[PDB]
Amino acid sequence: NSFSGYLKLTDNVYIKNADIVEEAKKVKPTVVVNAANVYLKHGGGVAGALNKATNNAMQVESDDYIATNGPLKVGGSCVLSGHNLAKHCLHVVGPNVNKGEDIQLLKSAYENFNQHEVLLAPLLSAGIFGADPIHSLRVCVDTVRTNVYLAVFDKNLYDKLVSSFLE
Ligand SMILES: CNC(=O)c1cc2c(N[C@H](c3ccc4c(c3)S(=O)(=O)CCC4)C(C)C)ncnc2[nH]1
Repeated sequence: NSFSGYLKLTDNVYIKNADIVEEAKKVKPTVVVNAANVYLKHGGGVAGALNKATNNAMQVESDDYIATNGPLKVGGSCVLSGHNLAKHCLHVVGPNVNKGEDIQLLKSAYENFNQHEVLLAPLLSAGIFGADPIHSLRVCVDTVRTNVYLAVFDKNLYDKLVSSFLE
């Protein structure tokens, strides 16, 4: 968990302008969070990038999990192997507001992080999931009580988030 170059926002929330895939390779954290969907189909975005970095081993493991346990619920999670990226991957489903899912489930989604002492994570429900990224950061700060290192792969969004938080 040798995270470097993060800006500490609160006692337990740190943030960096970085690609989560590159952070996972450098740090090899105990837990990396995936921004998953309920069927664990890692077809693009953050989930697609993490799967590609495991040379599709994450997708094969995920399909086997789904066959045995069924889909996740929005706001839920499951712990699977981290493969070459981390000891474990915590697949968390945040709401996709562009598909009509309830923004209130973003609190339930971040609550899953509290079962792990230290995590490397993306900003849940941001990008094409349609949530307001400044609201996502506020929910993270208000809900996560363990140590979370957020990697946001966009300098423009990183600067807006830091400015909004320090207001
Ligand atoms: C090669 N790496 C990547 O493509 C990559 C993208 C990437 C990344 N993207 C951010 C992001 C955060 C949350 C979600 C999305 C996107 S999504 O559009 O995939 C839908 C799921 C939720 C945006 C906002 C900057 N944050 C952190 N490391 C990264 N790595």
